[PDB]
Amino acid sequence: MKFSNITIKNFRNFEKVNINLDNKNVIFGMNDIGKTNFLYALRFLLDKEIRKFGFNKSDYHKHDTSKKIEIILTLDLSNYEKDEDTKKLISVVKGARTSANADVFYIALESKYDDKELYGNIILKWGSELDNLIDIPGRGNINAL
Amino acid sequence: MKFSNITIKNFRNFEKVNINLDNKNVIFGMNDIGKTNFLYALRFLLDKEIRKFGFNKSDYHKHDTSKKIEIILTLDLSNYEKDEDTKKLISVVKGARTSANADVFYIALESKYDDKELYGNIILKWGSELDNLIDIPGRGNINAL
Amino acid sequence: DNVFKVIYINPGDGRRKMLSYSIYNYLAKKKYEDKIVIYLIEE
Ligand SMILES: Nc1ncnc2c1ncn2[C@@H]1O[C@H](COP(=O)(O)OP(=O)(O)OP(=O)(O)O)[C@@H](O)[C@H]1O
Ligand SMILES: [Mg+2]
Ligand SMILES: [Mg+2]
Repeated sequence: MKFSNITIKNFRNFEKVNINLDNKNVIFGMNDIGKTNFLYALRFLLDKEIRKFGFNKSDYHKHDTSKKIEIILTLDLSNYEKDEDTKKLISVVKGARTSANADVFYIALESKYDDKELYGNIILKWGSELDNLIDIPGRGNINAL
Repeated sequence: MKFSNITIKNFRNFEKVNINLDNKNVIFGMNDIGKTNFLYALRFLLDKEIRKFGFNKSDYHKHDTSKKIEIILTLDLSNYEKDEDTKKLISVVKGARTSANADVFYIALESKYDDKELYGNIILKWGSELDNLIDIPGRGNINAL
Repeated sequence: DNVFKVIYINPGDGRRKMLSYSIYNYLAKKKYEDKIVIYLIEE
């Protein structure tokens, strides 16, 4: 199992960025450049302690709410026969993989604002094709990621 | 239109409690017996910001943690085309209700301890009959309630 | 306390610490002309 790519759209100071990754990643740069905002896009995608609070007005790019937030993470599953983490992924996502030898996987986040509630809902999706993402099933406060 | 009944089946102080209710109701009593766990039973049912943190081990009766927390609220919708709040309920519930019983509503809460991740998940259901309660549909962190 | 004034410094981010340095140096230049100023900077 290997991280391959992340693509961040309209989240804080990132308008449209695309970053290839690995298992071990080191982020560096200047001050007020977005190293903490890069790590909080992974916190909103994968950590459930931040995702339950939703998005405010200040999490949007230049504070306007007419653009949606979309964060997509790509995983490579080409070593299923040797690694146990790949089976830990596949045993939860047992219905959404399309081809018989699908080596890619996509976990995505979309967010559209509500002006009357003033709330940004977070909807998560997963799958093997980029145009055929289904919603993650869940019951109560727990989903399957 | 009118609240009829609450049934706290398992909570912190309550072993089997069934209280008839009304609109505009006042709860009193001695010190250190209940009556803010009565108000926490209504915040865990209807307030989202208390509901989003789940249940701990200390929210079960006598730390027994093998029973199911169940909080059921009964609403009386007998008056039709006189109050706007009945139409506000029926325009969101859709058809979980039945035309044989077009008068009573049940909003229920169930919770079982996971005992591996040590977390009590809150699953909310609504229905016109007390048996065959279906789940409340939700998209992200937003419920239909 | 009529002689020595002690300024103790202990700290998005990054620019707020430099802005706090500008606030502390502006207050030391303005309000403390008549005092001996000792800075105590922690990391
Ligand atoms: N919603 C937003 N829209 C546009 N820009 C934003 C938004 N939120 C934050 N920023 C920008 O991001 C900056 C903060 O970036 P961040 O805290 O991630 O930097 P950093 O690289 O981690 O800094 P340091 O290493 O110095 O701690 C702000 O000063 C602002 O310029
Ligand atoms: Mg930072
Ligand atoms: Mg009290």
